[PDB]
Amino acid sequence: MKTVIQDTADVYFKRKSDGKLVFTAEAQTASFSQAISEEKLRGGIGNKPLYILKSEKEINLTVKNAFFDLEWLAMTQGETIQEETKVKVFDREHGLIVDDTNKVTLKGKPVSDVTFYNKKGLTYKIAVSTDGTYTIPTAFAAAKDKLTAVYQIEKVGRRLAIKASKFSERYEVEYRTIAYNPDTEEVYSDIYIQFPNVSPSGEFEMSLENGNALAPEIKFEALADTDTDEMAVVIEASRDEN
Amino acid sequence: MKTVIQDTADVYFKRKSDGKLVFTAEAQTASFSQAISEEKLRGGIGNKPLYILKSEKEINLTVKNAFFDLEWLAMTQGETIQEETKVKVFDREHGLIVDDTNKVTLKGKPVSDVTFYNKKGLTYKIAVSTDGTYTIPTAFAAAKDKLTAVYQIEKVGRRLAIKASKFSERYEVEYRTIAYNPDTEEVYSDIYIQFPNVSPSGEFEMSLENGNALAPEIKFEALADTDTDEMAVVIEASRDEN
Amino acid sequence: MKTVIQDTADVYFKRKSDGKLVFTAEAQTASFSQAISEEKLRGGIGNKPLYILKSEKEINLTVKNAFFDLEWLAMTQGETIQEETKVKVFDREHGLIVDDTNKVTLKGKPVSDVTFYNKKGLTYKIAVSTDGTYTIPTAFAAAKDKLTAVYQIEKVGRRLAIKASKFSERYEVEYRTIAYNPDTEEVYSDIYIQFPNVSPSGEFEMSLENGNALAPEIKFEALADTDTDEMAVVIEASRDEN
Amino acid sequence: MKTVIQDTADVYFKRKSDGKLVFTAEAQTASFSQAISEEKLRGGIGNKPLYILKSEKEINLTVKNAFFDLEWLAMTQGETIQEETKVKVFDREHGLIVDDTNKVTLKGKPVSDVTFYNKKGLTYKIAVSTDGTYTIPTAFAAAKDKLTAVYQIEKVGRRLAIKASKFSERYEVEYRTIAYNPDTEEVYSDIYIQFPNVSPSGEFEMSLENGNALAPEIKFEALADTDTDEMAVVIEASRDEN
Amino acid sequence: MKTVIQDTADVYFKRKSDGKLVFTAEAQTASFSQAISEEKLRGGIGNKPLYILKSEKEINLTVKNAFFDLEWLAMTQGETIQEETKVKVFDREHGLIVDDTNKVTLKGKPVSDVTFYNKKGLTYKIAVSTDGTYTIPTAFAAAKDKLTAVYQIEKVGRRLAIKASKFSERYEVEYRTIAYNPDTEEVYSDIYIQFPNVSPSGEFEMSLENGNALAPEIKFEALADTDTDEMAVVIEASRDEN
Amino acid sequence: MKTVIQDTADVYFKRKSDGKLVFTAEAQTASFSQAISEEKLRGGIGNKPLYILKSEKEINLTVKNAFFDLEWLAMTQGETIQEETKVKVFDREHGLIVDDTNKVTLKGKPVSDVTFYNKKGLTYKIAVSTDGTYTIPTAFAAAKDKLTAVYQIEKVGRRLAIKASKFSERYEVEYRTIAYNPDTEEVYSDIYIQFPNVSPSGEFEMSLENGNALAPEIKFEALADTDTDEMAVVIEASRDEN
Amino acid sequence: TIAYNPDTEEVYSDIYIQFPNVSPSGEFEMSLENGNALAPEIKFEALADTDTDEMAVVIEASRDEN
Amino acid sequence: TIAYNPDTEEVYSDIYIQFPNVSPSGEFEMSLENGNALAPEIKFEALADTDTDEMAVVIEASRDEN
Repeated sequence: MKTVIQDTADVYFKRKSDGKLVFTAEAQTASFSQAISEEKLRGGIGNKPLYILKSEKEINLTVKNAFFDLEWLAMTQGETIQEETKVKVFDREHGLIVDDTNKVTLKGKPVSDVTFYNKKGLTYKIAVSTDGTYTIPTAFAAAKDKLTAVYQIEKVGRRLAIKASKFSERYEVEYRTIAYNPDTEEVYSDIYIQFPNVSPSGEFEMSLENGNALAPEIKFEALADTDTDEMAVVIEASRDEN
Repeated sequence: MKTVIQDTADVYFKRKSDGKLVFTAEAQTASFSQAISEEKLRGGIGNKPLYILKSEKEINLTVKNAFFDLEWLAMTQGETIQEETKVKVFDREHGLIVDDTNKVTLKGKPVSDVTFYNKKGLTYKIAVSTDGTYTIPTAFAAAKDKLTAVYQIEKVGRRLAIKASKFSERYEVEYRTIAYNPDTEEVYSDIYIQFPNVSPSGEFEMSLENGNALAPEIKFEALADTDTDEMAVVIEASRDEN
Repeated sequence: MKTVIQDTADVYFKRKSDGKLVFTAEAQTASFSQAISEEKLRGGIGNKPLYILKSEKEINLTVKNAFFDLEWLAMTQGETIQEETKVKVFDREHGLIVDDTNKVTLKGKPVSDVTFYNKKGLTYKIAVSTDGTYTIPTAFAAAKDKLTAVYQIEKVGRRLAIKASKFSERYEVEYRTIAYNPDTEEVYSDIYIQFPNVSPSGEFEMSLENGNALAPEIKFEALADTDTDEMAVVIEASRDEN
Repeated sequence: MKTVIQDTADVYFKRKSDGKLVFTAEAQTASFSQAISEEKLRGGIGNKPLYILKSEKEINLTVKNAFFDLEWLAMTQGETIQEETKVKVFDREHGLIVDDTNKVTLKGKPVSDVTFYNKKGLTYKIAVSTDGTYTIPTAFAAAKDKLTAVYQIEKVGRRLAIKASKFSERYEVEYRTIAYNPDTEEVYSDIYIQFPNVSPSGEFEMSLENGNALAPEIKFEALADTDTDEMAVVIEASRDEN
Repeated sequence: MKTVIQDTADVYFKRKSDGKLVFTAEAQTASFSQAISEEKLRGGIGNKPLYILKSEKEINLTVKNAFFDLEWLAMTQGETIQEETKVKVFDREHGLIVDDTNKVTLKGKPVSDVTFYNKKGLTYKIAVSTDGTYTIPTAFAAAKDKLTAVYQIEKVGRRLAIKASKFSERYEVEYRTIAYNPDTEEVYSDIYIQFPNVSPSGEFEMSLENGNALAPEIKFEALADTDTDEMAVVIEASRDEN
Repeated sequence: MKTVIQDTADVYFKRKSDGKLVFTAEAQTASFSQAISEEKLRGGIGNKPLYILKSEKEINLTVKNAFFDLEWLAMTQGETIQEETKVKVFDREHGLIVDDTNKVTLKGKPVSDVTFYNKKGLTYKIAVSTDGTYTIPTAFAAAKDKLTAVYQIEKVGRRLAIKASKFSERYEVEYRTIAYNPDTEEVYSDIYIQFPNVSPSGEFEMSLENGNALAPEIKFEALADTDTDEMAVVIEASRDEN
Repeated sequence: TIAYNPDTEEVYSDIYIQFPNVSPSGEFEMSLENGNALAPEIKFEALADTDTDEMAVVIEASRDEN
Repeated sequence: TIAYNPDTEEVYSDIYIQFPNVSPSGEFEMSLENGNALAPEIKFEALADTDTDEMAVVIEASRDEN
């Protein structure tokens, strides 16, 4: 039946090896496209077409979300997220006042050499202090000087590694959307588009800009199923025949 | 007569071997274009053009609709829609509360393993249970813990399959529109454009965006009729001579 | 004299073989352009230009109209328009009610097997009956079910055929515009641009969009005259010298 | 001195063969540009540039006017305007009423066959009657039937012919513009950019569109002078020293 | 130190051969850019990047001013401005009334043939009259016929010549701008960017359009110093340490 | 966990050889991107995709700041800032009034020849006066007429040099951003994208335009780590598990 | 084949080239490549006719003389 | 021909190459094609001078020493 589609899709990804299931229900774009190669075989007196050679049917997918998820990076890289891993990150503490006896005391737990910045913009790299007390030179600051310290600390959290020779697995994807009724103006059916053998594409981009909410985007390439030789299945199951 | 056209076309497609007929009366664009290859033959002292070699008269068609219809994808793929087919789709259930004995009861009909999601985005893939009771570990959730279950269910509906080796048949297309009278401002005639041997083009794209009504689009390539060697026929039958 | 041009041109095409004359006076654009090939000879100590080789003067024309005219398509195709030809077109009938005895009666005169559409987009192809009464199965509709019928009818009108091996003949084009007098703001003269040997170009496009008035457009290529070796003649005739 | 230029240039062209002089003072754009070819000679260890090779100094000009002149087309084509020449142009008469005896009387002086157009856009090509009375068939029109006649007439005016193998000769061009004084806001000098030896360029385009005032444009290519080997002489002559 | 730059730069050019110094303090854009060529050397199993080859470090400069200087054109051409040179330019005067005895008296100092223009755009090229009285033919004008005369006069001014085989020598360039303080909102420092060996680029363009103030633009290519192998030097000098 | 990112990233760079640490906390853009090379291996009857070859995983970075830092230019060039260096720059003095005895006295400390500019843009280069008194010729200026002097002075400050055969060395970059909770609208975690082994790209551009604040931009290319073969490490440590 | 008329762009005549005694040449090649449409090719060697001693006859027959 | 100066970018010298006893070679070709400007070409064979036994002399004359 001729129906109206005015919404986006809810997307489900599944991994073929172990069945790891991811889903997104706050998408902003879900699209797929098909392209083939055509050529004309000609001859005779007139240069008139005699045959058409068609081959290389190819299908691509693109999904663009509204929130951020590390699992999307996982699918793109074909890696795994290690939970509760210890990591070493940078930290900044600014506003330390040099005392009368040119001693500065840190309020954090450094792991590497501390670097101090004076108001003019010069650097001084000292090693870690046991009591966290540093004898700053008089040529750097004298008294009532606000200085800044940049040191590495230790943190625990999730971790994902992007290796130089690790690629992606094969997945099974499905979009779901709804189709309305032009006459009655009420939901008529549910439309499911299923791809049974896809490969995540290795090209992605992440761009952080001030005042802009990040919308990550992922791409896939659809391949023919190993036995049924399908590439995609479109289903328009209705809401009264279930 | 010099007339004014200010509307789009109603489109009719007919399959050759079978005779299956599809019509669209809510179109948004119907266009056709012609291209031709030209070359000049030069010579003599002045190096002046002497002859023009012309060949390769090619015609293309494009139709863009306002509603969605699966038969358009059927024409593009050269396949058939199988009514009332059983299919496996995904479903989501929100708000399951883990009870005192750490047990969650499902109100659906899963077919595969049920995957559970806690509020911190962690997964637990339990196999299907008979009664529909699942013992969620204490390390996963506690009393009054909303969870999520993603399971596969069964539905029935129309199914269309896209394969890697099946292509399109040959069709017969016709546009119909109306032409007005500049002097009297009333409908003067009906204009019919008939293509008797076309081939659907395998290139298409379907993009679902939030808040945007989908307008599907299809393309064809026109070929010369095998008997009459016609590529298209334009008719401007009047509304007084019928 | 230095004059002002602020208008389009009335165009007068005319075939050479027979003298068939077509004229348009509601044009929207009339343009012509000239191109030429240049090259430089170099040599000596310094690599200085020593000669400019000029050749291949070419002229093209473009006309864009405000009304639709089948004779323009005839001119592009170099083909004639047959008058009062019998043609077989499509027609649609909506709202046929299935009676108590599942009989549907058509009000038209089908010339091929009718196709019926129910409210759920299902088709039923039945050969044309004598009285125009058809027995719709109860599995299709029972009673008070609006149905749609698509059948072919016969009409009388003009007909133009586009063939795969038919090309255009030669014409003689001429524009005409008026030039104003900057000092006195009155029509000073008439400007005629005459091309005596042109060839219509087969590239054309017809796009029908809802809410948009069609503006057809045609192109020509100008060639040198056989004897006088002219390509175009510009004439400015004053309105006092006649 | 540092001055402000905020105007266009009055342009003067002069033919070298005979001294024929054309000027335009209602110009709209006057520009000239210089291009040159450079390359680097490298070598040794490190692949560092050891030399720069420069050659091919070229200069181009462009002038765009506000009025229309046949003289500019004459410069581009290197032809001559043969004033007061007899020409054969088209004309059209609307409203000829066919009288009772089916006769139409023309009020013009045809030279070729008259073509009649009826209300439905059908043609009738009659030869030239002496008295100017034509017998229109009953199958074409009846009493009180406004018809239209298209015929060729004779006029006199200036004729410019564009040829397939005729090119342009050399010229001498000069711009003129004024410069202001940023301190006193008064004219300080006059800039006279002079090109001793240029060549008109064959590229040309005329486009007539409804409601648009035509602005013709011409392009030149500057060449080195025969003896002094100059290509342009920028002069800034003050108006308090002449 | 982290500062804010929100202005252009005063620009200074100095010639190497003789030390001629030019400066611009009303600039509108001063920019420089660096480009380099990079390649990857790969090999082994896995095709991994094993080395990076980088070379051809190149630097370019661009300056755009707000006033007009002939010295900029001299700099680009590598030539010299010759002060107080006699030149022959065009002049024109409107409204010469032809008297009763068809004599027109010029009020200028012609050097070449005087060309007369009537109100109908026709020319008459008369030689130079000793007294300055010209006998205009009665077939050209009559009593009270305002005419136009175009003739060449003599003036004195600065002359710059552009030749086909002369290029630019080497220069030394410097930009100067100021850098503010984010905290105190006061000027903090002066930024000097010095290029010690540049070559002016021969590409330039000068376009004069009505109502548009001309902004000339010049480009340079920076080259390594012959002994220090420096391409540019950036100096950030404070206003308290001088 | 599905989170919202709406901010930029604080960026930290560290030099590998000596540990010199730079940071920016007023950034405007921090992005990284991944690219990969894919190819399809086909064969057999049907020309079907039989294998996919993937290699050349490449990662790039781009940072765009809001303030100016000479250290960024040093990082791109792989050079060092030699603070407190003596430099020779240009200076300008306006309003020098020529006295009765055509003597002009400077108020600065010239190092090289002083160049004088009169009101008509004429130059006069004189050597350095011991006392600072110059005898301006009466042919240049007479009295109560203001002149301009351009001379070189000496200053002290930082100095970064750019050479033709010095490139950048390897660094270690890290971003930091915060993520929000869609339900509670509170900060949930911190994201630390870490690149262990990058290479600065020697392609920058500085453009100073009037009334436009400058935002410098730097680029990097990430390389695989020598032992772990990682290219980047996305970390999403939380703010309640820490 | 057909020959066109440069002045009027209409088929002027038909051109027939007849060889009355040829011998097929045994050299031939058949190459099957994926994605490539095969175009077979054959060669002949022309010999003089036994009696008339002709080797080939070129005929141009106009479309108005039949 | 002329020879430049890598340092000063100005013309430095004139290079003269002198052959005192040559024989023009009889091989030549002249081809006229539409749209192609003809560039004729000639060849010689250099022979030893009858008394000095020189086949060629290369002279590099400066523009300041003449």
